Amino acid sequence: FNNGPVCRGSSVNLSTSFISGATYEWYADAALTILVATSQNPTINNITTDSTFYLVITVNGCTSAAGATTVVVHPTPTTPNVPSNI
Amino acid sequence: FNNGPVCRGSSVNLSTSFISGATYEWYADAALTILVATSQNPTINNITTDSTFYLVITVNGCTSAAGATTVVVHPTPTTPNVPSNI
Repeated sequence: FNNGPVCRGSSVNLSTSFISGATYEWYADAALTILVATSQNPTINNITTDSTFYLVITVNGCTSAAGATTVVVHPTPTTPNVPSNI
Repeated sequence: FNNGPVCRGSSVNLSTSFISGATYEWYADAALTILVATSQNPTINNITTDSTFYLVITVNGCTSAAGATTVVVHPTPTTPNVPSNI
């Protein structure tokens, strides 16, 4: 689970349930090659574009299929309307 | 894992996963000669240049190969543009 829409440049508090006997590993890559965190509820910083995360749980030596979420970054609001030169 | 880019002169909150039965040792030297901390999540102060840290875990008397991270210090921002003498 993500922390809702993320304003561009901000942070994500990712979260999972607690599994006894588990080691948690988080990956940026779907191929599980790029590791971003090793904790139950990591914080990922500077998210500017939509990006996904993969979660692998190792329990008593065996590994689960990666779970996953999607972090959606709100749109950049409209440039405001200001009068012509004075 | 480091705490992101570190503004020159500031601090780093280093972190690792938790290992039952482990003693944690952190080293500044790659040769594991200079010891900076003995804790799971130490704070290292006054980092001014890019510098690396090595992590050794001792479990039930046996020692792991050191893991490692890199602390990258942001650039010093540009000196601002101010008008000529008035």
